[PDB]
Amino acid sequence: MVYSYTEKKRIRKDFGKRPQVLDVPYLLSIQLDSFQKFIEQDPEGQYGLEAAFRSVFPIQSYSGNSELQYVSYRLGEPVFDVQECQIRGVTYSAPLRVKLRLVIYEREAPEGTVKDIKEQEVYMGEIPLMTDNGTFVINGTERVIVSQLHRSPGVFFDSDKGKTHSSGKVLYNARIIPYRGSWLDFEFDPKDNLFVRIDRRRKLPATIILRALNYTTEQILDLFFEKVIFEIRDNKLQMELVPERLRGETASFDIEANGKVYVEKGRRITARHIRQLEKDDVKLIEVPVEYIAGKVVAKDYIDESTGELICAANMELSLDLLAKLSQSGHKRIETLFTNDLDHGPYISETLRVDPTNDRLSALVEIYRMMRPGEPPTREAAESLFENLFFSEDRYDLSAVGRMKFNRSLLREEIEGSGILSKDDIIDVMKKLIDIRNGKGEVDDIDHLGNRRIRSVGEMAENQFRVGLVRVERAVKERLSLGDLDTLMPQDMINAKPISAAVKEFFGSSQLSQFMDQNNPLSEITHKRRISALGPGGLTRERAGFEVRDVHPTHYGRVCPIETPEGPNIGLINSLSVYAQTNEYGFLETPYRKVTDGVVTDEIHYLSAIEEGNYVIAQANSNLDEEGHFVEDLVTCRSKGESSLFSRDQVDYMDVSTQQVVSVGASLIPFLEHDDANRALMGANMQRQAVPTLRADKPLVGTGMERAVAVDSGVTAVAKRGGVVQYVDASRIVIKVNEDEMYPGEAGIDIYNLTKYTRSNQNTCINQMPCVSLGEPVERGDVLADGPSTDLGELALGQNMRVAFMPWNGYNFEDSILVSERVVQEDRFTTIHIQELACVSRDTKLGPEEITADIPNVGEAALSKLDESGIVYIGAEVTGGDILVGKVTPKGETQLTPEEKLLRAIFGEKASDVKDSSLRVPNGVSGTVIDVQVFTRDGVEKDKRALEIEEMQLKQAKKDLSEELQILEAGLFSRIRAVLVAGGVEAEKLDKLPRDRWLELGLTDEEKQNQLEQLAEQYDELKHEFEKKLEAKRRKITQGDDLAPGVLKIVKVYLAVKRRIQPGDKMAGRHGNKGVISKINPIEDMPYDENGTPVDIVLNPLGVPSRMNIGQILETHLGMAAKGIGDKINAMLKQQQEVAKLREFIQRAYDLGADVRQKVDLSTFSDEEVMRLAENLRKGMPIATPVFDGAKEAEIKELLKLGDLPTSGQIRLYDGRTGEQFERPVTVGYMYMLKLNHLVDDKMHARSTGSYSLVTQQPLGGKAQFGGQRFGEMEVWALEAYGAAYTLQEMLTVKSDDVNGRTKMYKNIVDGNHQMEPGMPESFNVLLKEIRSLGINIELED
Amino acid sequence: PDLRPLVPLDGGRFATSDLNDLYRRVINRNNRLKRLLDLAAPDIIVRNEKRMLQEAVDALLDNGRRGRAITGSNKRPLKSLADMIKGKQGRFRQNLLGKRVDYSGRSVITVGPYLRLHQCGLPKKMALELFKPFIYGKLELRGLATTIKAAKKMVEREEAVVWDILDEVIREHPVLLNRAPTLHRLGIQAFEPVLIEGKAIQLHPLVCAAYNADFDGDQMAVHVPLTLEAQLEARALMMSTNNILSPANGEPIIVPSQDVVLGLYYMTRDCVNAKGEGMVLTGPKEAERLYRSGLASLHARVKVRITEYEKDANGELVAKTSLKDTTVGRAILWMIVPKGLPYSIVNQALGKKAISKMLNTCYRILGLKPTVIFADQIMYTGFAYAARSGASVGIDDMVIPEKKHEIISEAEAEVAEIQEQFQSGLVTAGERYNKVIDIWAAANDRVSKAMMDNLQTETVINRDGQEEKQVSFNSIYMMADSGARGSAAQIRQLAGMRGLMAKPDGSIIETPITANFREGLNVLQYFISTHGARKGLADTALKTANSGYLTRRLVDVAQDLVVTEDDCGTHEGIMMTPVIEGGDVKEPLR
Amino acid sequence: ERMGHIELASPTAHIWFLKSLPSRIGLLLDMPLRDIERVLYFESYVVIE
Amino acid sequence: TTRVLTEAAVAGKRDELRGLKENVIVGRLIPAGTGYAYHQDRMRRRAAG
Repeated sequence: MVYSYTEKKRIRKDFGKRPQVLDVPYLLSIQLDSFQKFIEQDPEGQYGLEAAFRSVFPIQSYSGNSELQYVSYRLGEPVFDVQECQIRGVTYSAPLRVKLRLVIYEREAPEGTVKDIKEQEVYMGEIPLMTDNGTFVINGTERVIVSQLHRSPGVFFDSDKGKTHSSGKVLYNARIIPYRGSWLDFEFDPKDNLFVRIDRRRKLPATIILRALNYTTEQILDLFFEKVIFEIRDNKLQMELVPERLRGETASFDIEANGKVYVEKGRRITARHIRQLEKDDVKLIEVPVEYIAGKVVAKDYIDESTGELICAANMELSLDLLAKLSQSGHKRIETLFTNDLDHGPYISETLRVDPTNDRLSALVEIYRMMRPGEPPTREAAESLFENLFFSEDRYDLSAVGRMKFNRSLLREEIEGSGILSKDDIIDVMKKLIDIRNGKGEVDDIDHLGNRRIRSVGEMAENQFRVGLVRVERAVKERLSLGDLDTLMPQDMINAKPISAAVKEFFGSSQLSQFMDQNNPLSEITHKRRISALGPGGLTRERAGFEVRDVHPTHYGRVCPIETPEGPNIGLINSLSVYAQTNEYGFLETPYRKVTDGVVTDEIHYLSAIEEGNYVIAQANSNLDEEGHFVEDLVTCRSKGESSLFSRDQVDYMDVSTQQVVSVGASLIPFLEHDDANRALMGANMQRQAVPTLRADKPLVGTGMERAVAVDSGVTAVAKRGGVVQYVDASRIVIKVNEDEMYPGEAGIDIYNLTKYTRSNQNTCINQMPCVSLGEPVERGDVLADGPSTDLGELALGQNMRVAFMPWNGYNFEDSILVSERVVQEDRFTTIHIQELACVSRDTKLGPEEITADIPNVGEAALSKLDESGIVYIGAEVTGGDILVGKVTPKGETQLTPEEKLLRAIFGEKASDVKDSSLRVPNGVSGTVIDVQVFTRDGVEKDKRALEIEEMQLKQAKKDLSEELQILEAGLFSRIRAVLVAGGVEAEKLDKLPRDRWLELGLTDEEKQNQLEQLAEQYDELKHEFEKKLEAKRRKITQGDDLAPGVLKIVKVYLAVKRRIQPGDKMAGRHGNKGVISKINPIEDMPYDENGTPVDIVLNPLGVPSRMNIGQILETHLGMAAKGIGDKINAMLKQQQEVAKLREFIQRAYDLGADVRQKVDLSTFSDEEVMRLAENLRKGMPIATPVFDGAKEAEIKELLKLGDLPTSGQIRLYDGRTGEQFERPVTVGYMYMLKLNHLVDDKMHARSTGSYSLVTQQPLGGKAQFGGQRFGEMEVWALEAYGAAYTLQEMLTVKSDDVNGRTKMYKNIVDGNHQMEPGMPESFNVLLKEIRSLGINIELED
Repeated sequence: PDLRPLVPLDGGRFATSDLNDLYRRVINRNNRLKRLLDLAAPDIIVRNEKRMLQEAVDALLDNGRRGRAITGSNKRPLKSLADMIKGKQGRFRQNLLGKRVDYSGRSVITVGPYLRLHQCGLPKKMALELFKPFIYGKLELRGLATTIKAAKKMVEREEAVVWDILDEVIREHPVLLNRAPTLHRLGIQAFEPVLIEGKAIQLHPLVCAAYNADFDGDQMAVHVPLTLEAQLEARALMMSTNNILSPANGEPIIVPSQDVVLGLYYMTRDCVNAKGEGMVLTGPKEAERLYRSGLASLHARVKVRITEYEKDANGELVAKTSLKDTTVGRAILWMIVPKGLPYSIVNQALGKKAISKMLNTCYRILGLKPTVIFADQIMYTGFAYAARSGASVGIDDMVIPEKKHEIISEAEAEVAEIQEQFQSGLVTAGERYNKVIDIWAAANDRVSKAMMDNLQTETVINRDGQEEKQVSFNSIYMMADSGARGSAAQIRQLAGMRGLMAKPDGSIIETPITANFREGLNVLQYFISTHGARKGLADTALKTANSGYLTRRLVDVAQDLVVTEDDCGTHEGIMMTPVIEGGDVKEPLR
Repeated sequence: ERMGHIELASPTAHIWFLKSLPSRIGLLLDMPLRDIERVLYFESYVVIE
Repeated sequence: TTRVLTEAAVAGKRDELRGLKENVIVGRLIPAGTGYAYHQDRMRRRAAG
């Protein structure tokens, strides 16, 4: 039994066969957790400000015996609030201050300090504080930073083969990507040669790095290569062979294994021969001599007598070499194997290519490649090389990079340094060689286990560290200079650089941007968006065909559907419902553990790596009561290959069908009946919705709408409240019960609604109350309803009656016919708020004042303007009427007898000012909602600016006096209680306080003393109230600061009511959209048998071409709900008994298969019955899961109870000819929504306006009455038509030909219709530009 | 300096950028060097400033070629003189008719149900602004505007007489329209403007196919011809009434495919026999009886007298009375038919290709005006009957064959047998995979056959024979057969088993998708289905640009051609033969 | 429509030539492009005569 | 443009406004369609003078 006091008013019917196990999470933890942990005081330094400090904080002078340290950082409290910052337009940030410590040591003492300055902290800027809704108030405006997805730092063994080779061969390169520092990569040549490349520059020899890494040739050869003994003594030439160690190479001749011949001459080696030569112990066997020649010597040797470099390394053996080396050097020689069948040198080939064999010679080459000039001096090259990769302070990639490194190298250890190591590169090269020879599988860039996301916390920390190191450099400079001083710790500590850097990172960034405020769903999914571009990932939308392809590992991590259809397709994705971030950078997917068939309810989060190991079943499976399965074989995925498996093979279980779906797609019913593309466009355009005046609850639901509305933070919810005392249109106060009440507080919770506020999309946001009065409200219950919301459910759109029938071509392809009733019903009516602002801009000639004394204007225009020049609140305006009368002072003139005479006649103007008043742009009409004025301190004109301050102060005193009154009432009740039984009737206390007769002495020992104590309690409370009101007043009228050029700022907001009309972009929820083409009257449209006409006529041919069965299902459920609502409304009209309606609605609820158990008359009392019915008196709220919705038969019985035909087709009669139609038409009630693409905004045209200074062309894209632009492809089409005169008209009359435009205008006025070409000024500009170069050009005759 | 305006950003600072900063640098460098040149500087120093001056000059000419000079606080380099010449932001840029248009901009597209082809619906909001100079001229001519300022004041006040004179001016004046993306010459057409109180224009539906519009969110531009010769070119060459056939291959561009086709198919049909089967009349009475009572368009075995007109005589037609039986709809449309065309040709199911041939033959024989007005009346009747027909759709329209489950059982049994014989070791992985593919393909084919058999002409109706399997009346079936909307492949995805749709990159999954949207879909099936849609969307988006680039290259390379000669008087040419390769001829010498 | 000029006493070459696909100065003097670029920066000191 | 401009400057050639793009850039009737007859008359006149 569910109470759901806030929801018990109206309960939506669900149809979920599977039972809910895990609830939907807060769905916004990712946005807030990163910020919280970044600003969190952690006991250990692992991230956030702590690690950013401990990175490079200790500052030491250049042998100055001085040091700089800190204790801890303290964040200052915000000066203003969210609403305060919004109104002021300031950025909501947080001050920061850290206690420091400067310690100096005198000379001639090892670490012997003499003084400390660990007594003064310093201040460093403000950190932009993040809101309660995962947002920021930067410059008053609200913006969202989208999380960035990129490849995790680590090593990548990529093939990079195919057609890109252009040689019919495969490639094998390795790439390492540090989180910071240069990029070191190694490419493979088609000549079987590796090459070192850094930062995509000129390649380098593979082995030059090893020589630079103090490695001799013999060391490298003995390490990477295996050497056979080659023990040839007394010219026996007897070779040690292990057939198991190496085999597969045919034997030519003279082959024996332990005496008798085991492998015949000219016969291929066989596994039998290998087996017998391994089983039979084989010693050094005489071989033919040519085997020496092909083999290469391992190490550079010397003769026994003389130490020459005879038989130097990387040299094949020679027969003439052979005898002399045998007689001089030795008899047994280290050599190689070079089993090209399974191996390949690939380095010994490159070894001879290397021109430098000394470490110094190799070290100069890398510096030369880095620096083309300024050759090193045995000091620059080594320092540069060490700082390049072996530097902790300059490479320092990450711990996650080391973890990925070890994981790729199968190392149990996961903790390492940020620097590299020689053995690391050695094993990387060896692994590359093994892979090239064949040892395993290649990596996968698109695999989600190889790519990680980034949150705002990590990037904020990176920005802070970048700003911090720059300042620390100057700090070290100032410590090394003039160190002999005991000044305060502010010698080089500047907050300006760090503050500017953090502001720029927050302010202007590719990832930083405003959110779409039109829809709460749009906001919440915008905060759940994921990208790959920006400072990393992908630099541009180009260079990718499969990167945007759907990897199989996107199963339960991101939505495979929610993505834009623009050129950024496949680059922006939304998280799944239950997706959670990994510890470092990845995503985790919860799953239910399956043990020996039964499924354990415990959840486990898995990555792309773990998921590919175990066995995970599909949610579309039958479960027994005990956790067993109806069928032994169930389809499961192991390594991306779904197939049936026995119940003993499954290892894990899904959570829900929505685990693969994002929030936006989850809200569309019957996804399994609609095309993927259709769902894609529907979800995309759903974000483009706009709320109307009356938000209407959808009748068909998915359940997640309630969670979306509550977690959106757009409405008001109840926190620790017990009962509502007073309700206002914008003010809400709830009295919490003593159970959830802690002492020391009054015990009242006030909430003020948002009323008609402009959004980032210039829309209107308003929060409507829900409860009536005196209603016991529980914690977590919604209190108000914002835009596109209804009773805690996101209600964006209206449920409109529709039909699928071609009506005279008005639904030809994508044209939508609308009802005059809807216009009369005012459905889809939109309200838009526009902002206009003005500034004074004090000049050299003088200040600019707003005194409403505008010359050369009539009093009629001035009628609507107030004394200071503003328009009265609530007034209406059309066209270009003046808003605020501002004037610009003019420089004085001489005596000017004409001007002197005019002033002696007219005066009060003397041409001292110019009309700089503020007026409406043309083609704009509306009314003013409110005005705002901002004046900087130091100027106190304030003609009528006191009114808004007075209103604010009245609001503050009103909502501050209430808690004081409540506490006073409690204290006075206490004092009335204490005078009881003291001989004092309550009548005296009721008449006057009198301080209870000023301690008359009811007890004379405690009554006097308790009365006194409570008297100072009252006095202290009075003082606290006075202090609070004074402080708030100071915070209100303190004034603001503006730009230095600006003097004062005035802002005005206006309301516009836009009504539906032909040309509006109208759409549904199934990837279906249309345009309004006609407002048909009600009478023309067809009507049913009962005379109720349809509302919307829609084309029935769209579905077959686009697979939109979900639309028809929506129609059938619409009839179900409409029949139920009409029946219950009729029952209500009849004024029947409670029991009949109760049993009727219980029947309406308990029906269907086993989905959910809920019964009335046990939880809901009588007094809830009529209100619950009146809630759902116009329809049945029905919820349908994403992939567990109702069935066709089910909706058939639904329609049966509705007294409706199961077919869904109903006869209609023409509204025009009054004739019955054959082929009865299915009708529908569609939860249709209006989009932002409204015709009044697209309304644009021009005849002739101002032109550009350059090229003398008209403005363009509607920028102050612009004009449309022509194109080259258009004139190609025109030339194919070949209307040359039209082309000349375009090029001359409507173009930059200044002398031609006026001529043509005068001709048209005179009706001449003659065209005078002239010659375009753009050509003149081109000619001048060519002549600006040293180029001769001229036009001949 | 005029071509390089100061462009004050804040008003306080002009900040002349990308044009004068290079100039300033070079100027001060040259001044310093020339002043130093008179002071006998050391050779190294003066050579250094000479090198720096040469570098500055080169960057001023071509910054991108050598070195890198950036703007203040922006890593973006400066726009040099070549930069404003070549590239996508030079002067070879939108100066070749890429300039802005004074009289055009951002109109919205709606449906022109009425307002026949030689017209266009120009909302009054569009008017009274574009033709404003014409309004001023007419007002001055009519004596109602003594002064220009008075005319402007009256126009801004929007008087009724202003509307009257606007209507007078617009009456005999053509206008042209242009779809912004067009791949052919026919993207621009001229129409007669008509004022309707609204905000969006009504394009005639038949022309929308040429415009490639689809009535979704779309924008339109309008251009007004001013000179008389411009209007003459508009009415003789830009006019829709002249552009009927395709200039690419020769097919008639104007070809209805929407509700008109299905309405035509429906009006000309017969279940078995409607009310009044045996009635015989003249043919004008057909509508008389259908509208009132006694007859329905589905009536069969109806004879009438048809006076066919045939142009057998040279340039002359003769009448011919005929008494063939037909249906109600054909007799009704016969009045719409002009004289020249015969009746036996239109005595059929009258599908989409049928009406295409109707238009082709009517234009070929009669001419331009008759076929134009005939098409107008045809589309009028098509809308009238489509509204009349109703033509509903419902979950009961499509039928899932019952044998589908048995076919699935047999296919899965065969799959199990293949798996068993594979585990037996006689079959390899590739052979078994190919066999499974073939088995599933055969199952798909038989399912398609079964659903078509369920949907084809299998519908017994009461009659003296009581067994009359005539064409069913499934709306999907009519729209697929007539070809107005839908195809066999699409309906295969709707009633029966979906298919393979298995292509991650190039491979094919062994297990196909066995369902249809009517019965919902599996989570796994829906997940695996989206790959093809994603690939198709990506292909479209990435190939639009490639197609545009190819078209631009083609038009650039093939611009110089023009007809300046009549005859070459040459006997050299090309032998032309039919293409005969493979199984048969792919196209005749026709 | 009016021009302004600068004397530029020091000699100066044109980057458009001797830098495109054909080296105009190189094609005229039969002189390698690399050496031309080197002497264009006062660091090659080619002989005159 | 840059390479083409350098080549044309080196050659010192002319346009003669024969190409349709030349008429487009200049802003005069193209020798095609309606403008074909006018351009033919102009060419005949220029042949005479």
